[PDB]
Amino acid sequence: MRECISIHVGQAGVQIGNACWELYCLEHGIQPDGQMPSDKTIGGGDDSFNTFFSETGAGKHVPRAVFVDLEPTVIDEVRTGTYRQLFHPEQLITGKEDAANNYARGHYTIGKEIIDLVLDRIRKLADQCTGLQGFLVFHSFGGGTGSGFTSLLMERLSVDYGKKSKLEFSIYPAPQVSTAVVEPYNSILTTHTTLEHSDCAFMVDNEAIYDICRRNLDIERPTYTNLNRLISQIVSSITASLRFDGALNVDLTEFQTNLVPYPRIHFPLATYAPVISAEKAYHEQLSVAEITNACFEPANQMVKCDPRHGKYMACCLLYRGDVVPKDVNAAIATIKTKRSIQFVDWCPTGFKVGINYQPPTVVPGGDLAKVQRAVCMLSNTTAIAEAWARLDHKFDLMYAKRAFVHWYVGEGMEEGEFSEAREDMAALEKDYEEVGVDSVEGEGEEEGEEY
Amino acid sequence: MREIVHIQAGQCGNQIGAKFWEVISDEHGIDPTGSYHGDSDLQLERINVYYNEAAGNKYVPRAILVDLEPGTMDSVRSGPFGQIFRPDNFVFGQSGAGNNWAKGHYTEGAELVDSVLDVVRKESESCDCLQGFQLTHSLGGGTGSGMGTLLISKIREEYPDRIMNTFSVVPSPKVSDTVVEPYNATLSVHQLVENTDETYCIDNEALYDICFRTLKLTTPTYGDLNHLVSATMSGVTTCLRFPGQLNADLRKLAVNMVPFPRLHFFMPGFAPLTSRGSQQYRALTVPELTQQMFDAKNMMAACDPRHGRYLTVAAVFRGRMSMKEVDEQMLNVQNKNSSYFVEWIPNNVKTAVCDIPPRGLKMSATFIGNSTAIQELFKRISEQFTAMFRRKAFLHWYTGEGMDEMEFTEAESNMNDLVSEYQQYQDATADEQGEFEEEGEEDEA
Amino acid sequence: DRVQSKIGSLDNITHVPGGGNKKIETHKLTFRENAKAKTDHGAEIVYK
Ligand SMILES: Nc1nc2c(ncn2[C@@H]2O[C@H](COP(=O)(O)OP(=O)(O)OP(=O)(O)O)[C@@H](O)[C@H]2O)c(=O)[nH]1
Ligand SMILES: Nc1nc2c(ncn2[C@@H]2O[C@H](COP(=O)(O)OP(=O)(O)O)[C@@H](O)[C@H]2O)c(=O)[nH]1
Ligand SMILES: [Mg+2]
Repeated sequence: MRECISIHVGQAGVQIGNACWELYCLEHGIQPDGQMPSDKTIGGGDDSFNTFFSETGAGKHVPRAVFVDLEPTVIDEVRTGTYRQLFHPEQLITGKEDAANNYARGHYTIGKEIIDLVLDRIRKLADQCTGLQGFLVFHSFGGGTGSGFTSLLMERLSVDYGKKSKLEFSIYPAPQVSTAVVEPYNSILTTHTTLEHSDCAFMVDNEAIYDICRRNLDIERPTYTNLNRLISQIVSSITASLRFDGALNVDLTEFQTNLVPYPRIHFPLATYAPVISAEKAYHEQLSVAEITNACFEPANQMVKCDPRHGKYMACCLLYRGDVVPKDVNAAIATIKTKRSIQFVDWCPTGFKVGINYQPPTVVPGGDLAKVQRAVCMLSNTTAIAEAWARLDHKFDLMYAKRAFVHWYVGEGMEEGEFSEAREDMAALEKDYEEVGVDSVEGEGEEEGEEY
Repeated sequence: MREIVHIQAGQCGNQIGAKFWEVISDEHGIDPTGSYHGDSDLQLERINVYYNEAAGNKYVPRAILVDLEPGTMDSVRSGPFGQIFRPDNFVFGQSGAGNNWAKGHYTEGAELVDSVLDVVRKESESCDCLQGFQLTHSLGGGTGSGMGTLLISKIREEYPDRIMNTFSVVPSPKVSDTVVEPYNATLSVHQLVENTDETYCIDNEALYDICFRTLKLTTPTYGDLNHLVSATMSGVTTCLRFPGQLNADLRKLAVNMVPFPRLHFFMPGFAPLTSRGSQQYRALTVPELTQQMFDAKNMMAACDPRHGRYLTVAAVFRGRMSMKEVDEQMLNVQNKNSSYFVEWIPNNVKTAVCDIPPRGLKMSATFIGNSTAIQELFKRISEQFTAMFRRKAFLHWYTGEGMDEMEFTEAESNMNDLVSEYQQYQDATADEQGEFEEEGEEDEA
Repeated sequence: DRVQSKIGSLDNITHVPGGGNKKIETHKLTFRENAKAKTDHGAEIVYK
């Protein structure tokens, strides 16, 4: 009766789609072949799966999801894979050659060729829905398709669907790690495009999560397969309301009203607690308040910028499992009390709150263990201006030499657009800086007797 | 014969809706099938107040349910008592509200208010005499907030000479549940001050004190909170449904409790409230009610009314009470708190006393006060507004619905006027005679 | 062009004094006259 569309773009995106849908079947009791475990009727009514899967056939549940990369490998490994009977083959879309870490290939000379093919299958999945809520879109900034084909797709999505929300869900590039040299150019050339077209973006970071995997989770040798399974436990908790009833409910069109004080500042960071082995949960009790304070510790944040380095503007709490609303109100009030947990000096009502009755299930035999209660959190903060400044500095150092430029400009893209993308991010640095000002409107600042 | 319409709107509004419809139905021995089974003949007597008759001993409530999504109402329809309701009266969107009050008042609630007024025309014309509408909504919310404002904007002129009784959960005194709370609330009151006859202010943070202090709960749910405001709603409307020794209905309550046409913001309170243990370690009497009924920490607004002055009070008792023992405790309060009432309104209390107590109680009282203290809420709401509006933050989601950036300031100007009205009456002096200069004159030396 | 923020938080700085609105009581102006003289002399008076 209301519905969501998911989109997986580039090898990050696809591999998270191959992690998230796995969880989504268990979270609904669906099987790896889109069946319920049984033919014969049990229980009565919902079947709360309508917002995620179209029901077909003898009660075969088809996930509401389109997949794109311009290499076929990554989608051929789903087409031949474990979940080969869950996904629909029209919705598994492949290219002939990857954008090869080049935005101009991603966005133009290769990416142009299947944009209408992708959009028509998106049309066909929208015409399948009873009430479209909008789009959740998955990529990285590193990728040439994760940048090029995402940005192209969100331009097209605004033609076809106008005001309908478009929420981004993205592997934000790390502060000292990279897997690629040209990552800072693909990182800007997408952002320059999607700020004027998407409604939010919720960041998460490889190196941050690597740190948490080792420090907290006790995982010495973490994989991407842990990474994306921790990332699926994020977006399961951002979509718990759209899957279950709960004491407080938060729709896909809520989060933008809450988290976005001006359309330029639409880039929160996503955090989740607790993240530990079972072996550590036997020396803990994990109260509501405990886990809510754990979502603020700098060592627990899943974007690596330190939240001491700026000021909160906006927050959303997203609880699951054994949580009651008083316990939360007191967790929030005592974090609010801490003016070390500092908010921008204009923000009064900093928090939004969701509460689901249903706990997260985990995948069997794997690295993630059960808890009695859990919290995701989404927070917009001035402290991330150090990582945007990292994406400044990394662009500026190579672009002063015009290094790697000939790959993008050899796809016919222009030096003019390249410079405007950097200029839009020089405006973005002043956008973060102004929200950082304590609403100054004269020649100094003022105070009472004591703070 | 005398009748009420119920409306529920927004998540909180449909949760206090689903619990009020448990409370009142069980108080009538209405079964969850919608079958009448009341264990007194006096339950069937005024059943038309809250219900309409159907085929074969079935009844449906005169309750109308609104949303911009299916999701909350699905849990009504599946949850307990869900089957008393007429499924025609379920009026819900497939759109969301986004915590955007403009998305309700101007655009996507505007795409459905005509389907709500549809059910108001069907049900309100079951009534011999409609006395009023009873509306459970949000104020700081986006759903309930955004739906009641446009709805009253139409019910207040189809039915201009009926009453309009609102229960509104308000923004919290120390936290937020939603980011945009200051905006939704300031813009809702700008409509509702002009058009409501009664608004209770209901505060979770006040309720959560009670759950810690009087009820002594460890994991207090929303359900627990919802049983106390539905017990409030049942309580204030007890004399509408049963005999009493001192009757009153919504019209009798408003004329004693609203002294000027904007000063209809009320705090409730409820008595008794103890824990499941501590009940046994005090007595229960008229003074034991009163001991808790006036007591500022037990108000369901955390205003600590000893900051301000009561204009007017209403006390609505249930169970066999003795008139001299009630009348004299209402006055004992007034003398021994004489510094906490308005000057130019004496005899401050409207006392109503009804026969039939709650289910699982022998006595209770519902407390309704009017004190200029209530400025505490709306002041934070104004300060948390201009904090946001001095920079025009969040505005682009409201202009994205057509809302003019000027009506934010018409509301701020209205909030300055309204808040200043509590201050112009707080400790305001009376008209009496002045000073006279006089001294002795020489007669002898 | 050296670049600035694309946002502009200063705009409500155009808003007018104020500050606040009213107060106005519902029918009378008691003690606004601030306790100056209102009579002349005084004590014994006349007779013809
Ligand atoms: N967490 C995570 N990141 C991944 C995964 N696969 C790749 N990445 C990230 O994706 C970014 C690079 O993108 P690519 O892997 O080249 O994918 P692509 O978008 O298809 O690239 P093209 O060749 O341009 O199409 C880097 O930040 C990688 O760390 C994955 O499975 N999980
Ligand atoms: N008393 C109580 N408060 C609730 C309940 N559900 C939501 N709330 C509170 O109601 C206020 C309005 O929120 P909500 O009802 O979600 O807003 P809306 O649905 O957009 O109008 C917030 O303070 C919530 O925490 C409930 O069942 N009982
Ligand atoms: Mg690729």
